[PDB]
Amino acid sequence: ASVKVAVRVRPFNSREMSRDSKCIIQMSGSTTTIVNPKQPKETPKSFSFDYSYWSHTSPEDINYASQKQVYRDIGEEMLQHAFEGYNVCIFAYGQTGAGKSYTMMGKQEKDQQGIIPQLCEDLFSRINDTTNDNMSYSVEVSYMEIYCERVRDLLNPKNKGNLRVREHPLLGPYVEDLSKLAVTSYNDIQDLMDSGNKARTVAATNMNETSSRSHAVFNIIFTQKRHDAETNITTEKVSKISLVDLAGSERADSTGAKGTRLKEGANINKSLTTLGKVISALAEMDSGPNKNKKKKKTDFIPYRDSVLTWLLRENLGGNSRTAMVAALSPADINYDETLSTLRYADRAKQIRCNAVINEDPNNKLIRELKDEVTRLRDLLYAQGLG
Amino acid sequence: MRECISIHVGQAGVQIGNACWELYCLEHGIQPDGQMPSDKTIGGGDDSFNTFFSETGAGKHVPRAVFVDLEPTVIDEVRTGTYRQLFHPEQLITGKEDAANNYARGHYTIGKEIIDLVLDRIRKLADQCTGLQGFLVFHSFGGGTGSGFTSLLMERLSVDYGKKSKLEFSIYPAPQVSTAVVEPYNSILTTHTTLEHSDCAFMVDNEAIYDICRRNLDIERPTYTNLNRLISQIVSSITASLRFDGALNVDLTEFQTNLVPYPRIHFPLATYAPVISAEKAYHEQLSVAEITNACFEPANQMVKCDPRHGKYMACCLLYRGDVVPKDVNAAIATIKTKRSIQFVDWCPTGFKVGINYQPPTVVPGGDLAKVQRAVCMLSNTTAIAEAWARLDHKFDLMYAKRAFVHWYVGEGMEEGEFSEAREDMAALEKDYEEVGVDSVEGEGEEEGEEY
Amino acid sequence: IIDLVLDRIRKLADQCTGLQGFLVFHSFGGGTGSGFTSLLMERLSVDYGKKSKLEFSIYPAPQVSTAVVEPYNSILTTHTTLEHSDCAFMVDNEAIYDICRRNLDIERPTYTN
Amino acid sequence: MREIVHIQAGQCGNQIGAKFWEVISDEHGIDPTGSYHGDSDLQLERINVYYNEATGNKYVPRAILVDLEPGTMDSVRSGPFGQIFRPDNFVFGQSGAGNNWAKGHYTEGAELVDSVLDVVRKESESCDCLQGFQLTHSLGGGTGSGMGTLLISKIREEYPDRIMNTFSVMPSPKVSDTVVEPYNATLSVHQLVENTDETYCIDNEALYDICFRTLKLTTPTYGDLNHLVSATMSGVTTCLRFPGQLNADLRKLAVNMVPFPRLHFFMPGFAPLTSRGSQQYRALTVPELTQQMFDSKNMMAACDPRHGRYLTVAAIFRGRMSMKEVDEQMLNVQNKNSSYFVEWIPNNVKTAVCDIPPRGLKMSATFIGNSTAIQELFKRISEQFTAMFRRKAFLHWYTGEGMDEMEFTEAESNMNDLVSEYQQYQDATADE
Ligand SMILES: CC(=O)O[C@H]1C(=O)[C@@]2(C)[C@H]([C@H](OC(=O)c3ccccc3)[C@]3(O)C[C@H](OC(=O)[C@H](O)[C@@H](NC(=O)c4ccccc4)c4ccccc4)C(C)=C1C3(C)C)[C@]1(OC(C)=O)CO[C@@H]1C[C@@H]2O
Ligand SMILES: Nc1nc2c(ncn2[C@@H]2O[C@H](COP(=O)(O)OP(=O)(O)OP(=O)(O)O)[C@@H](O)[C@H]2O)c(=O)[nH]1
Ligand SMILES: Nc1ncnc2c1ncn2[C@@H]1O[C@H](COP(=O)(O)OP(=O)(O)NP(=O)(O)O)[C@@H](O)[C@H]1O
Ligand SMILES: Nc1nc2c(ncn2[C@@H]2O[C@H](COP(=O)(O)OP(=O)(O)O)[C@@H](O)[C@H]2O)c(=O)[nH]1
Ligand SMILES: [Mg+2]
Ligand SMILES: [Mg+2]
Repeated sequence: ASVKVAVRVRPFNSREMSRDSKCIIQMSGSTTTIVNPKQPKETPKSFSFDYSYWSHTSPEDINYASQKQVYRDIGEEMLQHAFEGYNVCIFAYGQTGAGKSYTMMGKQEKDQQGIIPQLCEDLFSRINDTTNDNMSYSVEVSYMEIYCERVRDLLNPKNKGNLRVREHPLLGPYVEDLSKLAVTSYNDIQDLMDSGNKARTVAATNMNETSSRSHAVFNIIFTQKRHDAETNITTEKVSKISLVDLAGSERADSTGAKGTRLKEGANINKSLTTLGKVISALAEMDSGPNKNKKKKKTDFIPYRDSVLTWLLRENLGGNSRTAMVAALSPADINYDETLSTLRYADRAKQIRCNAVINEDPNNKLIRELKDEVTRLRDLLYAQGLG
Repeated sequence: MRECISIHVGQAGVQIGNACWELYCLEHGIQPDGQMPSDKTIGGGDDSFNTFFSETGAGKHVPRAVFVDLEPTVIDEVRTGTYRQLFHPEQLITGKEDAANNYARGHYTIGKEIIDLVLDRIRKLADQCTGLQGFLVFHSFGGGTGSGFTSLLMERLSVDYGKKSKLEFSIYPAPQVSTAVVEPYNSILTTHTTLEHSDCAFMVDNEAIYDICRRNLDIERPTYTNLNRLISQIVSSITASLRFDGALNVDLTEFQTNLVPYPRIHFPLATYAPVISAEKAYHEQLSVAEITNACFEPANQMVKCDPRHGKYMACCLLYRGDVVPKDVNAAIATIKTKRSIQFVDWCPTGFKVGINYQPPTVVPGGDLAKVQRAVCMLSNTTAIAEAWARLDHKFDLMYAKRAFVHWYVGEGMEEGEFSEAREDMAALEKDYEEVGVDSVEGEGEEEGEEY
Repeated sequence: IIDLVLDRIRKLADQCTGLQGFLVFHSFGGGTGSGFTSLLMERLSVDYGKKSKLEFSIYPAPQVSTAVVEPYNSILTTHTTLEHSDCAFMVDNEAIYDICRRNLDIERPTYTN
Repeated sequence: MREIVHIQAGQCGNQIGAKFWEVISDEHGIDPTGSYHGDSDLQLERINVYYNEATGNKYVPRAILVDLEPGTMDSVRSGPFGQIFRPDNFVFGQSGAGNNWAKGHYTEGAELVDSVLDVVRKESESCDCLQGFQLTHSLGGGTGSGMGTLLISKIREEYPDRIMNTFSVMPSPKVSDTVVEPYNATLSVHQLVENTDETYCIDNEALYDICFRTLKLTTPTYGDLNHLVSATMSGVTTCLRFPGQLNADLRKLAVNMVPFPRLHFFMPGFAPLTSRGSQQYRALTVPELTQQMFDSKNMMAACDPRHGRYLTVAAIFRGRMSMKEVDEQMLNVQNKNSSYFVEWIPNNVKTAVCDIPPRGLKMSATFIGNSTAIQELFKRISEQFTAMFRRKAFLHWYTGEGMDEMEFTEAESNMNDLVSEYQQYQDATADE
């Protein structure tokens, strides 16, 4: 499968309406056109994405996309894939002050909520109606941040330290001593989410009054149990939903950072540069081994250059179904940044993935052999030998 | 303060201790009466090395040794001999009969009422110590005391102290020559304790030492004094690394870390290379290569077993004297290219190397020449299984008819214990046969996915 | 240190009557010769404005150079040496080495020449 | 003013450090008692890089000596320059690591690391403007590997913006001295690849080869190897202490040598080396220094550069010389050996020149290469590691101290990924 790609253009902020307020984003269907404000003669370069959302004009019906529209397009499908037994991921991307935090979290005190609220709402619903005597469900929640290449836990704030990142030989990278908690109702995950959002590090800059200072990962471990007398698969599916809110790239001149803010921006830009390098390469290699021919000699994707790409090794490639939501600003002054996001989004369209359903390998072999026995028995019986 | 506590049990232990303490007293400049004139003449120094000797206020040096026996004879020979004023008067000798070549008599019946005193005095010696490193236990397989009482003492020490290393030097029964009709019973009984409660057991065989004395030192009629002196030289070579300076020092923990792959395989062989007479010390260079090669010669081994019938799992070479690293490296490289010396494929490195500046000393009235260089090799290998298997056969030949068994049951054992010990021995032997096997061909059977 | 540098420049300029211009000596390919030159030229253009500003800079040579990261430092200086300077004179080490070797008959010249 | 804190761990680290302080004290004209008895006025101009001043017009090195076996410390105190060090910086305990990485890292070193960090903080808080640290240790041992890695991790946690140098002696293929070198080397490299800015690889095999083949010595001891290493350490940081026609700080070397963060393992070298009897025949000049610089047999890591390509190299010269000759010679070395340099880095040779040579020489120079051939060394360790981890040869000693197979597997995976990353740029083509 391929990485799903959604782009979303936002309205003006105070900074842009105070200064020049000319838009450069135009959009139609699933096509997004950028126009260079410095070169009106040049071609209006256009990009094709799997989804495109226009939140510039609130009351208009001209392809306006509220929070719900984005959710029904992306998150509902990803939760359906989660019930199918697949690990899924949705991660935000773009520059500072574009909409990552809003899209993933939104404002709780409104009818305008983020992907994570509506996803957990719909999940709690679906487990509630589909509960049965034999069918049962369990869900656990965790929430971590990467501040200065140091992993911190959000749910439990008293930890006050940097956890250790380990590598399971089969399951890949993980975080040790991560306070995964069991929840039973939507009020519980709401309380956890509010505590986590209060725990995150946020500082005010010129580009954004509440600019994020750390990448954030919200992990939901979901398990379906189907117990019956005969041999029905017990604790069959175990899926992981990974909802990732990245901090945005910054420029020191426009941001006005000094001291700690500038160092935070430098670390954020380092992590984002490593992420961009990894995205470009997963892309080229896949596309090649895919189009080129099929040598598959050797391609090295630098996952280890940063902790962010290290933790998300399985989501950016390998065993996961992943979606990339890019945020875009309309202002002309931000043009050189916005195009860059779009360019990387285009490369994200090329990346592929290889996800498969989880099970006990002994039970996997037993089921496969039983199916082979059944097929051979049917073949022999049809031909008069069995 | 790299301090060690020596324990000598039985006749063989006490006599080896006499040789060892003669050597230690001569190395450090200590007189038989405990005084050291070197410090008085010089005015002070570190020559009262705390590894073996404890210094009192008056300038006397009392050894950190514990002698134990059930016969008054062997230690009454020491209480009235040359070294009567060196040892503390408390010598832990039960004024009763002896174990009588009986494991049961020394473990269950008479080993009690002497064990408590022994552990009390060991506690007193250990309390005086700072940074105690381990114990060195000298005893003999095939004897009553040296097997049974050593078993009991090792069990109690492992209960009390726990983490301290316990090295063991012991005299294994020979293939052909023997001094008792009931050696195999005692050896097979005490293997069950030395396997669990020790950390590293060095075994020596008297037939091998007699052959070395006949061939190298040209002694036609040796006695136990010569064998004890050789064993003393070996123990001094082992312990020199924590008494004198050197280019590379090897402590007692590095020993166990490098020579013991698995917990149940801690039975290495020991050899000493420049064993030569004074007359033949001339006409010979005695370089590093010569002694390193002589360590690997089967004729020079101290246990009657051929290393060519097995595989080397670890080697530790301890050099003394005018030795430099480059010759050691050249010798190791030369040895690695010989086809007759085989190493297990799961140990590519193989060698541990230690160097000490202090050359070996000469005991007056001895038989070893004065040399500038020396090496002691310790080799954990699989050939040792042969040395056990013979004994097992002997045990069977007596246990099919239950000969000499009623003496053991009369002293507080039951029959089944014998069987238990024998079974343990088989398991240990099996383990050796499993660790010398080459790794299965391309250990992950085979492999080679796409690209 | 930029504020201190500008304070000293202001003190010198106040003493000067009919100041004609600035002569800025720096080097592409170095961290300070690029970054500090950019900062100083920006602040000088903001402060003084109409006074002339000449640059005598050492451009990287086509073949020989003394650092791996010279192209980045030289390219990133383009905005400042294009926008804020009035006339920039560029010199190359290789050319001067050849001139010394051929004209002055100096076989092994050093930076003093 | 840029100033360095120096840390020594284990026997090898302590001995190399002692020889290094002897060399540096000779260079600055420092008496073994601490007094200054030099001639040139430029020796004291930058004495504060390595030395603190003391009330009697004395100078005390900014050194921290660390071990778990007391004996090595004694060998430092009872020596030619034992009294120069202040006794408060001799940090040690008892019950040494015993060649066990677990004891050095987890069990024993965990208690002494607090004291060592206290002394490090005391030395660093008095610094006017700290530049970085440098640690000397042996990867193939016990306390050296474990406590060096632990100290490196703690310091990088405390001082993230500073430079962390490291001079490591790592295991050789032929010359082996302990049985469990691969385990310690693998875990140490797993730590170093994460928590270090520069790491200079040193191999005893290469140093013995230099002594036998170039210097023509017949009986080389550890003193001569320490001599070569200490010459390299002084050559690295010459430019912080003396003026020159073209300076080169540690940060300049780090920037110009490290293209990507994980590739910072360097091959060191020194020139000239004349064998005390052939110097009367060889004329000393920049071409001869350059010829001996890039020669395969002169490298200190026992990795042939002709089996890979040079990602980057750096040459620091000392002496009065012409810059035209230096630049021309480096350019010639690039073009003539066109197949041993990558094609996506134009001018991948860094150059520095310092005016003041060593005391007894008219010219000198040092070499810091960064090439893919180093991967060979790692591959070797990995092979041996597998040969002992498939059967669990000695694992119980390590698992008794509070470790598990997970750490071994992840360290092996990290080393293999590092090897692959170096191998990515080794083969030709790629281009533009
Ligand atoms: C005629 C003369 O002076 O003889 C030379 C000499 O013969 C040679 C061979 C010297 C000599 O070095 C050796 O023989 C040697 C032996 C083993 C290992 C290393 C060296 C010399 O010993 C070494 C000594 O070098 C120095 O003094 C440097 O300053 C050196 N410092 C020390 O070696 C030193 C020794 C004791 C205490 C403190 C410092 C140094 C080098 C680089 C950076 C800093 C310092 C010199 C000039 C010589 C002798 C005396 C024979 C060489 O020394 C070095 C490494 O610089 C080895 O090749 C060079 C070049 C010289 O031609
Ligand atoms: N190498 C060596 N072996 C000895 C020496 N003395 C005794 N042995 C061996 O010890 C074995 C007998 O065991 P002993 O040590 O005599 O047992 P014990 O100490 O007398 O204990 P009891 O039997 O109860 O008196 C014999 O087979 C001897 O070969 C000695 O001085 N040197
Ligand atoms: N589609 C949208 N419709 C309406 N408002 C939006 C939209 N996207 C973003 N905004 C608002 O515009 C601002 C920018 O969004 P925000 O989520 O803060 O960007 P951000 O990248 O998460 N901040 P930062 O941490 O610095 O990267 C916020 O006030 C959002 O509420
Ligand atoms: N160059 C050099 N190497 C040494 C010296 N001493 C020991 N080594 C090397 O260090 C290794 C042993 O490591 P060691 O110092 O004992 O580690 P430690 O026990 O933690 O201090 C051996 O492989 C030796 O080659 C020395 O003086 N010089
Ligand atoms: Mg944000
Ligand atoms: Mg007796």
